[PDB]
Amino acid sequence: PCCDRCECTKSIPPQCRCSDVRLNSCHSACKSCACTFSIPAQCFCGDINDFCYKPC
Amino acid sequence: IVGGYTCGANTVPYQVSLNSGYHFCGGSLINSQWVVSAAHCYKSGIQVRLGEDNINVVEGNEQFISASKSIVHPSYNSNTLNNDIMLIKLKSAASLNSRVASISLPTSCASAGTQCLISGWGNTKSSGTSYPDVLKCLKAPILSDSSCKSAYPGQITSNMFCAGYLEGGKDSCQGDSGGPVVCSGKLQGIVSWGSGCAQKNKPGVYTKVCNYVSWIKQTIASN
Ligand SMILES: [Ca+2]
Repeated sequence: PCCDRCECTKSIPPQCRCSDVRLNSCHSACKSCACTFSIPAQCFCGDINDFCYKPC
Repeated sequence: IVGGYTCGANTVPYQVSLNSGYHFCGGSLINSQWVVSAAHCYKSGIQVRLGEDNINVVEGNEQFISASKSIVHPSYNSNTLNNDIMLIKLKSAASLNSRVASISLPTSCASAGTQCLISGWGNTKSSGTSYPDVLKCLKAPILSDSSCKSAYPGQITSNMFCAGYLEGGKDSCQGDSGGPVVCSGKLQGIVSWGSGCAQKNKPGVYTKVCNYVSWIKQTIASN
């Protein structure tokens, strides 16, 4: 899985999210891929982690 | 703080360390019993450490006071980090002196170009990790919302601003969250989030304190 736009809070632990919006899918490691109900769907991963995935 | 400088002991007397097991966020003392920090810095067991410089050595000017009340902004949204502000009431009032002092709340908002002082014990490396013993400081300007929104499309609300340097190299970083952005002696920002630290084109994002002054005052008055 990869993420191009990763942002984190500046706390310890960091709380990071991938803000990538992708058509129809999120990255392969995403546990909560939130999509619009459009055609095509725009989706982004809601997961909060203490890391960023590598760039795509 | 990446690309900053050693402040000097107790030269930022309103800076506090929030400690719950370890230092995990900063905060700003706004009167003897209240600290402003980020909502995302809420954690169990917070001890507020005032008068710190070297957070790993008792130097003799510290006051360690347990947090007694957390008041996270009622509109804080962890999904967006909008309204990323929290008040912490100290269990007992801090003793205010040269080395422990409050910072004034703003009467008006700062805007692009305002020069500020950002401080904290956060990571000093943009790549990798190095955690300082002593407090670090960074002079940084507030940036145009155009630059801020361009850097973070769809994420910058009216309660945030960016500050720092688009060229990279100077920024707040992990461990700085909740800490102060002080501009002309007023607390205008709270370290909140960003894409990494000190990366080119990715300035730090900060909670816009001036939007919360009424809520802060009402909250302190009622709690
Ligand atoms: Ca100390």
